Amino acid sequence: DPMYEQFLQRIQAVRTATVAKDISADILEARHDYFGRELCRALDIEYRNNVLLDEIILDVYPGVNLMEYNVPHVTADNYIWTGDMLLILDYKVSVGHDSTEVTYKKYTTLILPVMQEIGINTEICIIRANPVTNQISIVGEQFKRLFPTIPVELNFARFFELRKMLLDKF
Ligand SMILES: [Cl-]
Ligand SMILES: [Cl-]
Ligand SMILES: [Mn+2]
Repeated sequence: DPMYEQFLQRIQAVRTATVAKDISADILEARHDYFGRELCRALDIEYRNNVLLDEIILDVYPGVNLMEYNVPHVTADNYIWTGDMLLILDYKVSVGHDSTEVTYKKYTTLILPVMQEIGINTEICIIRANPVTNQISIVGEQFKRLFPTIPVELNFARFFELRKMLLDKF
C-alpha cells in the first residue's frame, strides 16, 4: 500500500507530539475517505469528497439564480440527486454518535431552509461506519428507503496498524 508506506515513513521520523497529532489526524482522514470511496462503489453512485452547497444546487437546478436564496458557503462530502429529491451525504467512521449529532445540527440548520425556499425536497444523510465492528449506521429516512442494503466490504486493519504503531511510540 503506497499510502501505508508514506504513513509509516512519517511515523518512523516523528519525534514530537504536535507532528504525532498531525499524523494521527491524517490517518483518520485517510480512513474517512477510504470509507467514502467504498460506500460510493457499493451504492453505484459517483464518488465525491467535498462539494459546495451552491455547486450542488447549480448541478441539480442549472437555471437557478442563486442570489435570490442566501445560499451559505458550506461543504458536504457528497450528494445524491434522485430527480425529485436531494440527499446530502456525510460519511463518518467513528465508534461514537457525537460527531454525527454535531454535523446533523449544522447541515439541518444551514442547508434545509435554503432548499425549502428553493422548493427542492432535501434530506440530510449521515452514513457512519463503526471501525471496530464494521457496522453501518444511517441517519436519513429516504436514504434507508433507497438503499435498504449496503454491500460494503470494509477492512480498517491498515489504519488500526498505523495508529497502533504511532501509539506504540509513547
Ligand atoms: Cl462548511
Ligand atoms: Cl469521520
Ligand atoms: Mn464526513
